[PDB]
Amino acid sequence: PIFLNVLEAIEPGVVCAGHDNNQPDSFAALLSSLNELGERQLVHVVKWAKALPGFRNLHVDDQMAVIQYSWMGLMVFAMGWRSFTNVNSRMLYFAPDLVFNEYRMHKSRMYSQCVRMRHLSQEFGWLQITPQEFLCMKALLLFSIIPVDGLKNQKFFDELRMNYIKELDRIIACKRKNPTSCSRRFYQLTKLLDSVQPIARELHQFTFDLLIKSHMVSVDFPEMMAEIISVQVPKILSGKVKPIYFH
Ligand SMILES: C[C@](O)(COc1ccc(Cl)c(F)c1)C(=O)Nc1ccc(C#N)c(C(F)(F)F)c1
Repeated sequence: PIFLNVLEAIEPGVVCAGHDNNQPDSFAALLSSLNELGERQLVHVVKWAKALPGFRNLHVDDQMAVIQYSWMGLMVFAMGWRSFTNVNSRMLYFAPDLVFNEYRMHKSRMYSQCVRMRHLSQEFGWLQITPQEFLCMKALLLFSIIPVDGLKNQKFFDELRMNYIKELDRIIACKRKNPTSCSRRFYQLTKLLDSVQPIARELHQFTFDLLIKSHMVSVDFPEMMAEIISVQVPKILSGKVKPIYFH
């Protein structure tokens, strides 16, 4: 199980937001903590991504672009999983020190998105997603959004994405001699992975609007995040960069 050994081995550990939970909730503080948390997780997403099998094959510019585009979705997916395993989807486990109840979902002004992620969290349970299916599905997510104009080395990207799909097939076939059983599972999983995109889109849109009026709501946007939101996110919202759906 070389491939899964690698995925387990590089899976980021716990990342805290540094939020002050002794302070009454507020939009400004919850959002600054979400911004800071997002940035902290990005540090790990980059280290994770670069240690992924075959990733280094991608052109240097493609590696960075793909990480930045996939950044939101990857966080959404892992957060839903953490929410499921830690609190049985009762709340959204953004981080040990940043857990959202409905009140916080409402106060963050990201209520519709949070509810959608809570449903995703429940999906992990309802579909009985295994830790290994999760790990492989997450790696696949990193290769699920590309520019219409194409990457520097599109062929390398396609090969890599195809190999990751092949690994998902193997994890699914492992202990399923019934083809019909494998097919239904692949259907369920690709359906779950597609559901992540629309959620990341609503968060992208929300964050973009927020950045534009950040000075009007007292939100502190970190350096790297502001740059990525103003350079990369606009490409997604305008349709120049699109997610790869299965269905
Ligand atoms: C608003 C924000 O602070 C920043 O989100 C962005 C992150 C990346 C990009 Cl490309 C963006 F446009 C916004 C945020 O959503 N942070 C955030 C931090 C951690 C997690 C986790 N886990 C999440 C997520 F994915 F659950 F929604 C979100």
